[PDB]
Amino acid sequence: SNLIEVFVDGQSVMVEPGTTVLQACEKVGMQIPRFCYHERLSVAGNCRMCLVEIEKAPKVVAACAMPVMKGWNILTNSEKSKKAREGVMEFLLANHPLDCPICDQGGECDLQDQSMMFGSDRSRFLEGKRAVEDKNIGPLVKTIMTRCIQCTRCIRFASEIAGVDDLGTTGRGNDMQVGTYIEKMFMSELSGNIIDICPVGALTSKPYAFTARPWETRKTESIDVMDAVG
Amino acid sequence: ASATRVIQLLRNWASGRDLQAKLQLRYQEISKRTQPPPKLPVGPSHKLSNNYYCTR
Ligand code: SF4
Ligand code: SF4
Ligand code: FES
Ligand SMILES: [Mg+2]
Repeated sequence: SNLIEVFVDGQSVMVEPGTTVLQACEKVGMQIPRFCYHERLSVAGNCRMCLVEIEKAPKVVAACAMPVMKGWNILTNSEKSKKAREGVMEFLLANHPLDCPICDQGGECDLQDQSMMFGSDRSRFLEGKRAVEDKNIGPLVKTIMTRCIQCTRCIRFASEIAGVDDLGTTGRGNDMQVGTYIEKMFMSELSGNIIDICPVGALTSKPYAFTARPWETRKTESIDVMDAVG
Repeated sequence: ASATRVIQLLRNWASGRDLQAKLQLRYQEISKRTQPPPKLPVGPSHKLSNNYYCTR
């Protein structure tokens, strides 16, 4: 019908108009690295981890936000894509705190795993790190904002899914901080979900703190009975 | 060793070789049990540039 033909590493794919590069990549089983993109949230495009090279194009594009075009050949594993990933990971890790042994995210961290799979294995950052003050948003979500990478997933979830506009960014530049700018509890019937969407240990569960590691746990898939939603 | 020279001669005649030259027991030629600290060089991937992981 209206399907257009693109190429992922030379493999032809038929996609609907408006499909992004990331979704076209997903169709053939290739997952593009991401930090700010969530498939149930608005497209942000700020983390820049999803940069990929289009054949015969000099500038890499943000796969999460760029619609595909007819005849495009997406090169997911080229030198340009890998160098972009390494540079973005280096910038992400320059100011990140050395907190993994005391961070509850350790073992199920997207930052850790994508650094292992797409980043470099060492550092050349020879400066001091930034440190930001912590915020209190209630007894449910523990907050350690030095680990924040400014993906704005929590803000987008709060505005779009929960309907609460209490979260935002204050300042600018390297000093931009995610928070409420005042002492205010982010209290919602769906607030705890921002623990799951947060890719790092910036937001964690307070009742769960320090009790377990992800590789220890045994998972049982079952149903909730606290209401009739199931 | 502390053996008297007559016992040394008896040992060397019985074994057929000069035993005092190569003794089983080590006396003072081994290294000191306290050593200076090392320095331990780094390696070939410790450069500051031209060191992208995709090339290695
Ligand atoms: S958020 Fe991830 S990378 Fe950062 S300290 Fe915690 S486990 Fe380590
Ligand atoms: S707190 Fe977590 S989800 Fe929110 S912007 Fe920072 S890293 Fe992203
Ligand atoms: S995932 Fe595309 S810029 Fe963040
Ligand atoms: Mg988290």
